[PDB]
Amino acid sequence: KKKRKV
Amino acid sequence: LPQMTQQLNSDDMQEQLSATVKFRQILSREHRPPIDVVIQAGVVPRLVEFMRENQPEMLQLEAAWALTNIASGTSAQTKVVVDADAVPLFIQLLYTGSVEVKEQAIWALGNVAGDSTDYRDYVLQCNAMEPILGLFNSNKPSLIRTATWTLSNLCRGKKPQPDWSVVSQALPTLAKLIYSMDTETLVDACWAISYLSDGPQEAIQAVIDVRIPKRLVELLSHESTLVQTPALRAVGNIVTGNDLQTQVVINAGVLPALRLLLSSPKENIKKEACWTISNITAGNTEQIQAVIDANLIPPLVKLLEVAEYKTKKEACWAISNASSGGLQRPDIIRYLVSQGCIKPLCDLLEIADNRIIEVTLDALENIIKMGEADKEARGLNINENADFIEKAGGMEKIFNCQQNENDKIYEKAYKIIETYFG
Amino acid sequence: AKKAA
Repeated sequence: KKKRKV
Repeated sequence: LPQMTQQLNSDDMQEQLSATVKFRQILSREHRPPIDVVIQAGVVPRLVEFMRENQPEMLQLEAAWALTNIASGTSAQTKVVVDADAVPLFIQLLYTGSVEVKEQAIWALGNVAGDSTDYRDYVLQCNAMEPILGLFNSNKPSLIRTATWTLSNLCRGKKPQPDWSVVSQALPTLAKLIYSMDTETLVDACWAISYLSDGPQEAIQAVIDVRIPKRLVELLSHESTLVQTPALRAVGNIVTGNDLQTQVVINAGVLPALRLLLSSPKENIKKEACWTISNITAGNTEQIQAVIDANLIPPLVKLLEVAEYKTKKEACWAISNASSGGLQRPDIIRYLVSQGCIKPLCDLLEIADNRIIEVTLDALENIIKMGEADKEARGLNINENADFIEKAGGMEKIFNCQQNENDKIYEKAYKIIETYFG
Repeated sequence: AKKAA
């Protein structure tokens, strides 16, 4: 999976 | 804005940091990040420079941040960053950078290694594992939580599987990670262990030697099914190996733990619990008795008759494999029959698919052979089990399997009817 | 009779 830095 | 791009390419240090910050800000919105627009400005390679050795640490952190989010898009978008040679630089930042910087780098690497088995392997071949294992010697939970997730992507993949000589090295660390208080970390460490367990006997032995299984079992009784799911998947993968490797897990008290999982409200959990149990009843006579003594047969029979198909399917195997050890211990069969598996077994023939019909007919057949061997000894006129199967309506259904297109089945069916119902 | 996946 992938994750975005918010 | 074009103004931003101009700045980013300025020789003026200050104007560059201002631009990297602005660029990173619009990729960190809460909404739809304009990834393509940014890529189109042609700034990616320019941001990759800012992660070099001599660059100010602030400029490195910022740049990596923007780049990590660009890498959180599609495979097409992640390729732009990988084609710019960002990977080798992210890795050197794991060594030299501050903690904030490392945090960003391991995150970026997480997205790249998560795109494809190719990138997963590329990151591994750039020797990222060495510095990554070193991140765990820190006290900061956040950093350790991201490193655990990233590690998970590196181990994941069973189509082309990851280089075993490399990933196998993370076992000792994982071993500790499964005692963490942090749920997110804990969860990902288990998934990682389960990925390393979906392999050959060599892999199963490694997990066993680093003494993971006993803990893995204690984790089956955690209250979050987020921990229960990956923990069960690894435990199940272990009992896939030979008898000795499977005894290590029986000895860790896994059977009593499985008795509970059968009541799990989560359907896929009931399934895999049956799956695991079935690979243990596929072992020696003693292991089959262990299962019987744990008192797993009764609940198994209940699911065999009322669970969803994908679960009954597994219950069937478990019970069927058990019937095998009936040649050696005639009582196993007696026990099974006394618990009422015949009726639920016969009824399954009516809705099962070809492969499950074979497993059911083998079980019914083993059950029948014993009841026949008893007609002899005890000197009975009839075959007790045979009469049981006629009652449940099993006989009629077995008879219908003679019209099944599959040779293995219809042949098996005629033999049963001939041999036991003439 | 050992099943893997």
